[PDB]
Amino acid sequence: KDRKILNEILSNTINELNLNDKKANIKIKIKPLKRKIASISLTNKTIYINKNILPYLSDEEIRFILAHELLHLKYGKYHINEFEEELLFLFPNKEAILINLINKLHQK
Amino acid sequence: KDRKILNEILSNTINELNLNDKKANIKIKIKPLKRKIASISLTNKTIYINKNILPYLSDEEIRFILAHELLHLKYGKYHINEFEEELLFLFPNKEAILINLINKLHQK
Amino acid sequence: KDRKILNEILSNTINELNLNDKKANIKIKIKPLKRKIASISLTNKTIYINKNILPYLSDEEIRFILAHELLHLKYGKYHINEFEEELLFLFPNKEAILINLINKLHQK
Amino acid sequence: KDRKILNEILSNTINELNLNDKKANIKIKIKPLKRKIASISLTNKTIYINKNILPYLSDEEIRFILAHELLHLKYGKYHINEFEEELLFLFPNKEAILINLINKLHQK
Ligand code: NA
Ligand code: NA
Ligand code: NA
Ligand code: NA
Ligand SMILES: [Zn+2]
Ligand SMILES: [Zn+2]
Ligand SMILES: [Zn+2]
Ligand SMILES: [Zn+2]
Repeated sequence: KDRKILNEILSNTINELNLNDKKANIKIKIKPLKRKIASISLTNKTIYINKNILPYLSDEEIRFILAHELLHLKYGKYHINEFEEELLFLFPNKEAILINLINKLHQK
Repeated sequence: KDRKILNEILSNTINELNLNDKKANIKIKIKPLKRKIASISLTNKTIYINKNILPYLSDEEIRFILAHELLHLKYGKYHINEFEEELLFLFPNKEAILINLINKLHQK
Repeated sequence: KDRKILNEILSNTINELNLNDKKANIKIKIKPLKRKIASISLTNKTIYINKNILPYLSDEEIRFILAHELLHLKYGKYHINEFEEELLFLFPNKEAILINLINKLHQK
Repeated sequence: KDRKILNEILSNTINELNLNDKKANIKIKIKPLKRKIASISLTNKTIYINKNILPYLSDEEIRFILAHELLHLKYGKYHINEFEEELLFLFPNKEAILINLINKLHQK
């Protein structure tokens, strides 16, 4: 079957969120995943949808899954591993936001 | 202090996601919250930001928090409680999406 | 088929965690669930496992699912709804723990 | 101050869950953490509690945090990275359990 409908979801969701030139050039690819629905690969600059889940997802479900992944991509940052001497990309979460807040209160 | 900057985040994030007329008319209000950063009240048609957290959040943090809440609002649905004889609004999550999939496989 | 093996998991997991007399008297019941694997009903004092998921779960999976639910039951508390004039049971989470911390810093 | 009360929580929580000889020999250490409350290090065989959070946590909070981490440790497994030619430890979650279920339905 065709994945023409999938590249259209990706593109109009990329535009909606207003992704910067670097994060905006991301392709979509159907591949079997061991333990997730979707997965972002920053080295490949692609998002993978689980080959086995996609045939059962509704249009609304796919649109939500993708917009949710890409939102976390949009507000993610790069950090230095130091020990591994490697660049590491970290996605945001409420625990990270709240721990940092309290941490900053304790520097005072 | 002024919350003029907060209503501007809300409005341009509402437009970005393309919220329908009903979900789009949502106001923002600073109020103390017992156990959350933000909280949507569908009867009041307002989103509350924790009075105590907001002074420490960055512009990027607020933009992400709000866009995350509103995304879950956008793809949420109403369901009948039956027992309580009341309307109930349910937000999406990966467990709900995957349980329904398997459930649908078992009707066959 | 028999659910004799299921009541044995429940009982030895209840004992392991050391649940108090009130929370300890909880029965287990196989029932179809709309959007979850397991679900605790405090009025019925029972835990429901999704009829459609259970045939595919391993022994280790069931043991983990149950121990995870019962742990959140063990450290949960009752709170007054005030508006609804009803008792409400709230399960713990990292957001609830961290929001309360910061809230307590702002009373000073 | 003393961390004698912390090693007592760890030990009786290790015994309660019935951790196997390998996972059971785990020490506890107070250290500042960038974005988490607690963190398990399998190479160091230690659990770290955030230096800045711990002074504000209640006895019940600490007991729950630790029992929650150690439960996910207990039902975690090792997997081969293949590409990195390294051993990787993976903690359980409902998405991993449900994705695997559907994946197994598609091998048929
Ligand atoms: Na655009
Ligand atoms: Na618009
Ligand atoms: Na006992
Ligand atoms: Na023991
Ligand atoms: Zn999220
Ligand atoms: Zn979410
Ligand atoms: Zn949990
Ligand atoms: Zn968990």
